[PDB]
Amino acid sequence: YKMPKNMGVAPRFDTWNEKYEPWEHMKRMGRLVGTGFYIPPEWYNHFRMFPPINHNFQQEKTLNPHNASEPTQD
Amino acid sequence: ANHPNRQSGIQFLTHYNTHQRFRVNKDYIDYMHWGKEQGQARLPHRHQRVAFDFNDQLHPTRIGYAWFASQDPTFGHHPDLSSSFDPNYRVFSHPEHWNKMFTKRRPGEGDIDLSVLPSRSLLGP
Amino acid sequence: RRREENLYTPIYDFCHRIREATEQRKRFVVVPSTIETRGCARVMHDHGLVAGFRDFHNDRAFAVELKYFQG
Amino acid sequence: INYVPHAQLREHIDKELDKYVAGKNEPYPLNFVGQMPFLEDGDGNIVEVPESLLSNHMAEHPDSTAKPHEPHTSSSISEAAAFEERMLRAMVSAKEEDLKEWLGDDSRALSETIDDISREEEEREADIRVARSMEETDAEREVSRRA
Amino acid sequence: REGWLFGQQVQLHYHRFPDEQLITNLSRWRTGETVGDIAMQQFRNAQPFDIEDKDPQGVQRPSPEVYMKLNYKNPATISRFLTRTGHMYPADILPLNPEAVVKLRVAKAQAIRIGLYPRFGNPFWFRSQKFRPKAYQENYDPTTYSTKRTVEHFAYNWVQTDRIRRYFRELEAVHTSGSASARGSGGGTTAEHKQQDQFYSPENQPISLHRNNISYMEDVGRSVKNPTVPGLMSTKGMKKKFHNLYSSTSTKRMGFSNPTLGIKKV
Amino acid sequence: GGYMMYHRKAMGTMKYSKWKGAHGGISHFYGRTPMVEEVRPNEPITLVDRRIMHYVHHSRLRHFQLFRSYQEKSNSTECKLREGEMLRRRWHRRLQKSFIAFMQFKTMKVLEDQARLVNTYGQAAVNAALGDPWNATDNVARERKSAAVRRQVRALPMVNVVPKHVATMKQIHNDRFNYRWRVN
Amino acid sequence: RQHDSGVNQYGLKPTNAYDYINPTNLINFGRGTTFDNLGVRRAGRGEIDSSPSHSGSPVFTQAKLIGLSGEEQLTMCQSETMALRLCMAKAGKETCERESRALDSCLGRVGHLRRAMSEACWEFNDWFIQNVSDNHTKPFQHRPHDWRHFYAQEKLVRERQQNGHAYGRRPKQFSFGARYVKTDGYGKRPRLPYNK
Amino acid sequence: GAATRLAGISAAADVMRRMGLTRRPMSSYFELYQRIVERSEAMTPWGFPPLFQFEERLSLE
Amino acid sequence: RRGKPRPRAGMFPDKYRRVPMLLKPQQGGQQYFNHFLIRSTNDRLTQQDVDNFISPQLPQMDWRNMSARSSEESIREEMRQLAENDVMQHQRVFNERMWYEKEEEHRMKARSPPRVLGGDYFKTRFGYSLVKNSEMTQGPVDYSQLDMWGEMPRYTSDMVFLYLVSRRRNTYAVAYTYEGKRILNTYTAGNRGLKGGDRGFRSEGSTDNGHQVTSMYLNDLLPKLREMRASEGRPMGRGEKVELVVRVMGFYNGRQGAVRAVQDRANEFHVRYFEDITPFPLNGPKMPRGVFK
RNA sequence: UAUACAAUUAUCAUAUUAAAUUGUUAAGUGUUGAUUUAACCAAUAAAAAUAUAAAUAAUUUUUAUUUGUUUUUAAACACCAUUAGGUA
RNA sequence: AUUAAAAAGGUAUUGUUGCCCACCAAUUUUUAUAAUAAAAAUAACGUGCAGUAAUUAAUAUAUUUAUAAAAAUAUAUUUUUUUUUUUU
Ligand SMILES: [Mg+2]
Ligand SMILES: [Mg+2]
Ligand SMILES: [Mg+2]
Ligand SMILES: [Mg+2]
Ligand SMILES: [Mg+2]
Ligand SMILES: [Mg+2]
Ligand SMILES: [Mg+2]
Ligand SMILES: [Mg+2]
Ligand SMILES: [Mg+2]
Ligand SMILES: [Mg+2]
Ligand SMILES: [Mg+2]
Ligand SMILES: [Mg+2]
Ligand SMILES: [Mg+2]
Ligand SMILES: [Mg+2]
Ligand SMILES: [Mg+2]
Repeated sequence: YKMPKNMGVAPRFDTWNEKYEPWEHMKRMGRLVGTGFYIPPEWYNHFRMFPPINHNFQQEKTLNPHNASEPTQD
Repeated sequence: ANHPNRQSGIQFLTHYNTHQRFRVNKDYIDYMHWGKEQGQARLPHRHQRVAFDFNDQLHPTRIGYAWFASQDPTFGHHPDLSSSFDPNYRVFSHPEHWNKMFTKRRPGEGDIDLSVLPSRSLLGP
Repeated sequence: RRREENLYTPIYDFCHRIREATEQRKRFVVVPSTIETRGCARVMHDHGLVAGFRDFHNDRAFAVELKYFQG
Repeated sequence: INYVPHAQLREHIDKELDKYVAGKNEPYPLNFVGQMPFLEDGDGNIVEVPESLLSNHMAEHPDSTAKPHEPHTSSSISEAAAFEERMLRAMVSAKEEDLKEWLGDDSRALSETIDDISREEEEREADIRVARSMEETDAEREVSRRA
Repeated sequence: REGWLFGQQVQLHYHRFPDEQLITNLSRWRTGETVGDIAMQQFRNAQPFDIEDKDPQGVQRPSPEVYMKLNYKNPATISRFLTRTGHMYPADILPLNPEAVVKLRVAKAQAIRIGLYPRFGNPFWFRSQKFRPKAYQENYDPTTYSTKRTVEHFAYNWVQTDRIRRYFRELEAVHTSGSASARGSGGGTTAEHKQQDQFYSPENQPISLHRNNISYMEDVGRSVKNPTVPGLMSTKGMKKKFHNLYSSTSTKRMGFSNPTLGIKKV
Repeated sequence: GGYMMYHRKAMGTMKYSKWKGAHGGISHFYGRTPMVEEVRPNEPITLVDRRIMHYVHHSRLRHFQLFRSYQEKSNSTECKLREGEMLRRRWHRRLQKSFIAFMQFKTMKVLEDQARLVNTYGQAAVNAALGDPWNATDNVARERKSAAVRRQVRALPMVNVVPKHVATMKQIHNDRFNYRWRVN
Repeated sequence: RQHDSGVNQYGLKPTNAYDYINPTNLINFGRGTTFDNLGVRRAGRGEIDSSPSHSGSPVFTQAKLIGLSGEEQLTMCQSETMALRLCMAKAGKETCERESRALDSCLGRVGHLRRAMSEACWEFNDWFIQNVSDNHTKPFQHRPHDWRHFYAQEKLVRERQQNGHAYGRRPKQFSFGARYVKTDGYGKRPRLPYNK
Repeated sequence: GAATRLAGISAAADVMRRMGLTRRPMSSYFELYQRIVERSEAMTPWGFPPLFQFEERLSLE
Repeated sequence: RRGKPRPRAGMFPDKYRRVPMLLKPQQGGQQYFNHFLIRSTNDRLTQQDVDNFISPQLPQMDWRNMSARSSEESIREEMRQLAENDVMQHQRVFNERMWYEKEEEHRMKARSPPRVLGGDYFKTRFGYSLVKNSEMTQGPVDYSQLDMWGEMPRYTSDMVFLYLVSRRRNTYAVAYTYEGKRILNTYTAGNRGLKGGDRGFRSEGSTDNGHQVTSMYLNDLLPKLREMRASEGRPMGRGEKVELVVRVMGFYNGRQGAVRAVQDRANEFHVRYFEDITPFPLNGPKMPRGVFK
């Protein structure tokens, strides 16, 4: 049984985005700082009061090409 | 699901009578020629969708401009008023409509029904 | 389609529609319109689990609007 | 629609069998396949053959005496618009005489070159590595089997 | 994530924004090099062709009237949809509206059993060439699956550039040597240039820099084709050996040697 | 025994064997003739043939014929082969479009370059380099140049190549045009 | 930092549980491998495992594309050589260097043309690797069983036509002379399989 | 929906200058400018595959 | 070296690798350079003599021609001129081909109110909108573009039909009178020697056995033709050719060579029609089972 | 010894809302013979093309009906045995 | 002055000097005893070399065949390795 060469290291083509999505780091860093035991990085000091946009969702979870996901990149 | 003929998955957001898309005996899908504009071939066609995205347009209201007289005189054709829009529109699918299975799949062979595509022949008019 | 299979309720399927349309991050779902279904809708909109809902006195369906927060 | 009734049958059949009777003063009607078919006289003998078929008709049954059948001619405008039709058709056969083929001038000097380059390809070919399997006999096929 | 066409990860373009030509060329622009400039005008916003089949499987072919004649009694109009042998074209070679395929296979069938079409071959093959879009190698259609034509026109235009290069290299060459009148003790070339560069060298006027030259030219006539008499050793009766000829040592580290290479055919 | 015409043993030559059908003029092949070429005067038939053969080969007809006319294959293996063929075709097309979509960019860069040449030497100069008759003067020079272009543009007939047929031992494919191993 | 995020000190950085159990995969593939050559699972060029991939099957025909070195290959000058051959074959009394000059002029250009095409094609190999190739990550599309799901869809159809019964069944092949050798009462043409 | 790119570059040079990013002042502006000008000649220059654009498990050479 | 093949030449370090570039080739003759330079300059001056732009032009002397352009005749003109050339040119550079065709048409052409119908009139004509778009030629239509037998052979009571059949392991040739009478027997690649107990099967059905066979058959075909025609009273004395229809079974290798061996007989045999009859298997009786299936 | 499957996607044998069934075409004789095959042996060799619409959805067919085994070689190919035949 | 760089499988696991397959003896154990019961443990002897794309690719059904793995044919098929005409 022959496969395409690099399938061992093949990335998850649906979920590989999640890790890097801004909201994630907002939440995590949110409850990390909350402890009192972490010094907030300054980006968090900033986006604290300008949290990112709500309804932009990737094309992986929403399966539509026609959905214009981005207010910016449109 | 790795079984062939089960590949279309579980979709609840369809309009069919089963939530399991692969038992539905109505519309067999076509993996090779389909899904240019809908993304994957499994997913429902644009005009048949029962769930809607945030920044995407939803279904046009069908007519079958006179009535905008009170509006801005300039205002053009409202993007959601469509002359011809059909929720029931049969999209050509080879495994249904052109079915080559009982043949050797040579050039002319396979059984075709013509009742799907609207006739481009001159014979009608 | 056959015997051993579950017998579905327009509650079962109501829920799985909402679930799946929440997973694909859609803003609207079309959903079966019976009594306890739009009952459930009103209750959810009370508790603020759903952005809003409407019944158009369409017979089959009515439509719910989903809410998202922090991505 | 003119329906053939039972009373009118043979009259009509015969009016039809005489459609091409091998002479008339007027232009002849074509086929459903759009051909000018053989003009037979009374009783259905093959008397007049149109030009495209004459070679074969004569080659198959030589003793058959048949004529080339020319259509009756009808003249549009003058011999002037027909001579201008002659100029346009000659210009068509000219643009086609230009586009068709060159072939240089003389044949044998062309054929020489073709056969030569075919030969050159033949012996640039014979130097290609064959497959192991095509090359060897069954002696060492068997040898490698045992081994 | 894939584009539909060839599966690209990006949407194709050449340029996108209004300023990029300006911003890229900026010191040129302040300089005023760019004033009459036609390269920053012509191609500034130029984008790729649409290389796409509006009809992947033609519902457009044939155009309407053709259908009328797709019956059994139109040998010509049957023939414009077959090969020179009479067979149909595979669906993805010459795509046809399914109507046309039905009517066509039916047509050819009827036509044959009535004797109005041959059981093999295309009797209208030449006549039918008008109706076929014969695409001249000289014109370019942006949509082709022909990779040859593309590279052909690439070649053509590049060579058309090279012509210009060469014309203007040899031209000013002939104005280096052709400007020599008062150049003998003239200012046009430095005294030190008289010193160093007035000697024959690889860049100046080499003899030949290459082996296998033409020496000894003469006007003598040609000889007869094949003046030589075939040798006394027969090359014909000798069998050509390839694989087993010399002895080799396998660099195979571990595992059974791949059977497809050694043993598989026959 | 009775064989078809594309069969191996079809036209036999032996003491018993005799050829079937009216064999000349109007013949057994009467309406069964796949191609007809009237030979133009002063034209070698080697061009005629190599055009016919190139035709059949590039449209994969001689492929098909060779294939089916030698040995039997069940409808499953035949399907497997035609569909594999067609799918590899699909793949390679989707490659060609990529190549081409790049090459049209390459050509664009070339044409763009040619424009830059234009505004270095002026348009007319560029034109001169391109074979423009500005020394044309009278019509006779134009006619010499156009007689040049005439003698160029008129096409010599193509000798186009047809790959030979490789006869292997037990003939797994009689479609064999190269020595590469195939998957049957 | 000084280098890639998906490659640490000892090799590829092992994210899924397959790499913690099978950590050969972290550092090895093929013969062409170097330590900087991990995380780029494609190796250099002209090199073992340099080949770019398109829907998973690698691209080994590149030269064949630009029509350098192909059996179908692009041919620059034909009219030339045919003209000169014509002359050579006609007669031996007059000799033509008038043609040979036209021709070798032609070839003299052909050289730089070819270097150009080769160059552009290497640029294509690079562009392709950046913006198209998946680096052997996605399942093959080019063999019929990879499309099995598609075929299934049509088997399903032929079954529901048969009252939802015979899956993957086909009409029994008959005989060459099937119709015309059979007496009345027996099926002269092959039926639907459910209609046996 | 494609704005003009000048404000963007003057901004992105401004940030690197006002942030202390470089020891010698010009380097910020020069590098940012240069890197753009080289990419200007590339086929489909301003689009990028999503996976290779940035840090991810597998990368470009 | 030892029991192995010698490397290709380029696999070795350069033969002349230790000899400096100035030496290969030597540039000698440096003595003559100066001489040939002075020579060429003196020459130039002579070529200047054989034949024998700073004529000061004042701008104020031109004024009349300037006032000529301020009159709106000339500007009506420039406007007309410039509005003609604003039409979106597709040319972009001087192109040789297009020039050629253009002036070709100038040689071909040097050799060469009623009420406007409203939209309503065309609203009532259904036909017209189908005339505008139609493929079908309107006017008297050429008949040779209809008839079935238009492009097809045309035979003669005297023609010889030469059958060249190329098979996989064999090739053979025959001839027939138009009435189907066999002329000479069928010369075969295994009939002529050429085949068995020899070099191999691989080359058995090859190109040059087809050639051998055809060139051997024609050679013998001539005299018996002159005989069969001597019998009926057709002398065919001299300056005669045999009209030939070459029918070819094929797609095998023996085909190519075969027809070539006919082409060289062009001084004797005149080929009117080249038409191949090669059987195509739509479906039919089982072929013999091969190895795999 | 007792002590908590799944119910959103699971490959070997308990099917189920379906439009089919029926079409009489083709092919055949000139003559002295190495065809096919990696290789043997028996020994006339050519051939069998046409159909869409339409049939309504579900609720008591599960002892019913249904899933490539088929008369006629005086018709072949093919296949199996080896010159005798079997089968097709 | 003629050619060569880039696509590939492992039932093994420092890996083909790798592993495995059936018959062919003893024994051990349960039973629903069919040439000579069946099934399971098993480490002799003897025949081979069936399998790992594996020396006529394999897998499933079907029919036949048989020292033993298995082999022939008819279908489907890739848990086998790919080679690619958008009217020429
Ligand atoms: Mg395997
Ligand atoms: Mg691997
Ligand atoms: Mg018999
Ligand atoms: Mg590798
Ligand atoms: Mg069950
Ligand atoms: Mg017991
Ligand atoms: Mg036992
Ligand atoms: Mg085996
Ligand atoms: Mg074995
Ligand atoms: Mg095996
Ligand atoms: Mg098996
Ligand atoms: Mg079995
Ligand atoms: Mg056995
Ligand atoms: Mg078995
Ligand atoms: Mg088998």
